Amino acid sequence: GKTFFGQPLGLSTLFMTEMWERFSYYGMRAILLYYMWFLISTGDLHITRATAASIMAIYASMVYLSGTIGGFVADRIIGARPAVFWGGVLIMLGHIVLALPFGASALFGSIILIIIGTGFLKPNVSTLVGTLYDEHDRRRDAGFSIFVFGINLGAFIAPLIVGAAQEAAGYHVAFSLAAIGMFIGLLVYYFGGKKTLDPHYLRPTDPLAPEEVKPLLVKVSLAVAGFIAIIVVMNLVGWNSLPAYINLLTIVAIAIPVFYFAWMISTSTEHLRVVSYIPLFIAAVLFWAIEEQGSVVLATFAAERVDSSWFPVSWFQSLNPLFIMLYTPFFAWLWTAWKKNQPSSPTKFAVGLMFAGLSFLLMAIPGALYGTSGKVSPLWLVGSWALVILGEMLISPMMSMWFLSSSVGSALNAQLVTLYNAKSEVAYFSYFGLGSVVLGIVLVFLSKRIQGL
Ligand SMILES: CCCCCCC/C=C/CCCCCC(=O)OC[C@@H](O)CO
Ligand SMILES: CCCCCCC/C=C\CCCCCC(=O)OC[C@@H](O)CO
Ligand SMILES: CCCCCCC/C=C\CCCCCC(=O)OC[C@@H](O)CO
Ligand SMILES: CCCCCCC/C=C\CCCCCC(=O)OC[C@@H](O)CO
Ligand SMILES: CCCCCCC/C=C\CCCCCC(=O)OC[C@@H](O)CO
Ligand SMILES: CCCCCCC/C=C\CCCCCC(=O)OC[C@@H](O)CO
Ligand SMILES: CCCCCCC/C=C\CCCCCC(=O)OC[C@@H](O)CO
Ligand SMILES: CCCCCCC/C=C\CCCCCC(=O)OC[C@@H](O)CO
Ligand SMILES: CCCCCCC/C=C\CCCCCC(=O)OC[C@@H](O)CO
Ligand SMILES: CCCCCCC/C=C\CCCCCC(=O)OC[C@@H](O)CO
Ligand SMILES: CCCCCCC/C=C\CCCCCC(=O)OC[C@@H](O)CO
Ligand SMILES: CCCCCCC/C=C\CCCCCC(=O)OC[C@@H](O)CO
Ligand SMILES: CCCCCCC/C=C\CCCCCC(=O)OC[C@@H](O)CO
Ligand SMILES: CCCCCCC/C=C\CCCCCC(=O)OC[C@@H](O)CO
Ligand SMILES: CCCCCCC/C=C\CCCCCC(=O)OC[C@@H](O)CO
Ligand SMILES: CCCCCCC/C=C\CCCCCC(=O)OC[C@@H](O)CO
Ligand SMILES: CCCCCCC/C=C\CCCCCC(=O)OC[C@@H](O)CO
Ligand SMILES: CCCCCCC/C=C\CCCCCC(=O)OC[C@@H](O)CO
Ligand SMILES: CCCCCCC/C=C\CCCCCC(=O)OC[C@@H](O)CO
Repeated sequence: GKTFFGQPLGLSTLFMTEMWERFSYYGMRAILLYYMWFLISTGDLHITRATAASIMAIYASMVYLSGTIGGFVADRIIGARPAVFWGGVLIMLGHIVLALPFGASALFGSIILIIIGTGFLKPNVSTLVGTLYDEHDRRRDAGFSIFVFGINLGAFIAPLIVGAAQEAAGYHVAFSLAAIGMFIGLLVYYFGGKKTLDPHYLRPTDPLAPEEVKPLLVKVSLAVAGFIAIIVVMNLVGWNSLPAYINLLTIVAIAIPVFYFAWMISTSTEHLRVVSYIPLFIAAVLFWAIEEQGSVVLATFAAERVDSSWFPVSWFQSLNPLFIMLYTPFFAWLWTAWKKNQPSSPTKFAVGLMFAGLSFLLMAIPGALYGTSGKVSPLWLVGSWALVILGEMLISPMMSMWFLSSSVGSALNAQLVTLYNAKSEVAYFSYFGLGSVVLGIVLVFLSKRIQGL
């Protein structure tokens, strides 16, 4: 019967809903760093380029950290379907803010809107995907992979369309197209959802019991009061610069897993098996750090060290989702072909880290051989994104912990990307790439012990 690639027809609605949100997100991130460079060059934004690179990282870290709670707010308060809609509305307004004839004053407002909007929409669209499949249904893994292709499809075409629009009609026009991209998703999601989506998800599936509202309000109130108390203390002692606030969000993002892990210990049944997660989680952190630097460090390398005089330099951001779109058909073949091998999930996380380390190690070669004073070939970045996406495919298959590793890895980037420049290029690439490889080699021994557990 009628399907969307063998799947329920509701997938096409959610497939396009997320493609257009990812089009709006990754089209914005493809030019946002260059937009901050431009505001710096005109004197409107009084920060260094190292700070702007750190802003891009802590931006992504907060976006994925905000996704760790959107599932809770939907499942318990507002509902999954209203969360996606109003989440996209906030995402749309965030891109409209950057389209207004403002400058650096509109950066923080746009960032807050997209952080909150993505937190509402991003996890709940995937939740609504699994609601098309009953728990017995076996097309789940096939349906989510189709869903991933739509994530990367919009992520691939966004820098091409938005980047070219920036170099032709300017930034404000380019950011408006990102808002239009989200608006297109809202139209298809609203009217398309009303036809094929279960109305049971217009409301929370686990609404708060009467006795649960007060302790939750206390819990939220104490967290906001403490976070505000820290900001007050910082301004009293003089720690009030923008890098100081970035350091605060970095500590907060990293303190969440280490506190959620330190007291997860207290039952020897899985007391050691809880520990087995740690090497897999920390490996996921360092990989997402390497992977998310493509929009920061590799975006900086493309703009300064590559002869890209015949196309917009923001198009290099399409290499990350392009290789995924190419690897997916091969990788679908691979996992069902080598059924007898069955690579253990721990072992995969090193190969993903080794590949990520290889991608940076490769990028240390052009500067060591030709120097950093000139321009190199664009195929260095093509070969670099070819290796890191290779590792992403291996690590590709609660999502909040998944959101958390990306947030911690991106929070780690908020500190490291400030070390990158033309004079530190070779050492930065070589040492962070070498250290990531040797930390993939230590996994072999640690995987064996996790295999035993
Ligand atoms: C999506 C971005 C990927 C771009 C990959 C480009 C692969 C290019 C390979 C050849 C090296 C650059 C050649 C420069 C070039 O031919 O310029 C033409 C001439 O006008 C001199 O600038
Ligand atoms: C005006 C600025 C507001 C910006 C809002 C950004 C809020 C981002 C994150 C808040 C939620 C942090 C709590 C995350 C958490 O503990 O969940 C992790 C847990 O689910 C692991 O599975
Ligand atoms: C209008 C205010 C901004 C939009 C409201 C949503 C702000 C995000 C979070 C508010 C706190 C909700 C509680 C989150 C929470 O308890 O997460 C628990 C965690 O275990 C999730 O699994
Ligand atoms: C700047 C935009 C302001 C908001 C304009 C749109 C508000 C107009 C009507 C409210 C529609 C709320 C729909 C919420 C919802 O859950 O939609 C889910 C979708 O699947 C349709 O059921
Ligand atoms: C419980 C709260 C968890 C912490 C979440 C707070 C995250 C809020 C905002 C993060 C925005 C990152 C910094 C944005 C920024 O620096 O841009 C403004 C700057 O351009 C103005 O000069
Ligand atoms: C459909 C509702 C949400 C979609 C966004 C709607 C608004 C999008 C575009 C309207 C025009 C954008 C403004 C373009 C602009 O002002 O920049 C050009 C000019 O300022 C620089 O020379
Ligand atoms: C300055 C540019 C305009 C700024 C405001 C743009 C807001 C325009 C339209 C609101 C979009 C609402 C979401 C789109 C949608 O599908 O809504 C359908 C629903 O509201 C119909 O009941
Ligand atoms: C940072 C500002 C956040 C503003 C919104 C955060 C709200 C967080 C916790 C309070 C949630 C109370 C919702 C009560 C509710 O809707 O359920 C009531 C009913 O189901 C109980 O019988
Ligand atoms: C629940 C216990 C609360 C005790 C305080 C918790 C937070 C402790 C320190 C937060 C420091 C914020 C980031 C450090 C900082 O501001 O560095 C400033 C430096 O970069 C120059 O301004
Ligand atoms: C008893 C709890 C376990 C033991 C405490 C573990 C430490 C807990 C939180 C610290 C978070 C890591 C520090 C954040 C970080 O590495 O960046 C520091 C930097 O941003 C300051 O400028
Ligand atoms: C198969 C893809 C992986 C290829 C990467 C393997 C190459 C490993 C390391 C190459 C970087 C060497 C760094 C050379 C170096 O730093 O020398 C110092 C001086 O020459 C440059 O400042
Ligand atoms: C899983 C498959 C991985 C296969 C990767 C094989 C790549 C082997 C070597 C690549 C090292 C980088 C190439 C260095 C190089 O050719 O520099 C010279 C270049 O300028 C030629 O003009
Ligand atoms: C199988 C992968 C191909 C081989 C990868 C190993 C490449 C190792 C180093 C990168 C090329 C070395 C660049 C020359 C160099 O670093 O020395 C320069 C320095 O001596 C000048 O003072
Ligand atoms: C699985 C893929 C592994 C990637 C293998 C590593 C290859 C990476 C870069 C090769 C650099 C070749 C650059 C030489 C070239 O063709 O362009 C010449 C240059 O002078 C034009 O600008
Ligand atoms: C069947 C899949 C095998 C893929 C693994 C091989 C990786 C793909 C390309 C590696 C290219 C090696 C670098 C080529 C090179 O050294 O530059 C050649 C250049 O000097 C010719 O002008
Ligand atoms: C199990 C949780 C995993 C935690 C992974 C994060 C590792 C903990 C702390 C990393 C701190 C990185 C500090 C970077 C640094 O100090 O150098 C950069 C600095 O100069 C920026 O101004
Ligand atoms: C020699 C250390 C054990 C080798 C383990 C295998 C690691 C994978 C590839 C070798 C990477 C060599 C990196 C060379 C390097 O880091 O040079 C640093 C350079 O800045 C100082 O000249
Ligand atoms: C075990 C968890 C590891 C997670 C954190 C790994 C990195 C931690 C700290 C790195 C900051 C120290 C910077 C060392 C350094 O000199 O690198 C900069 C150099 O490459 C350019 O000058
Ligand atoms: C400068 C030398 C560069 C090349 C060295 C890289 C390869 C050398 C050693 C890698 C494997 C070390 C032994 C790992 C091992 O088999 O331990 C047992 C482990 O498999 C148990 O799970």
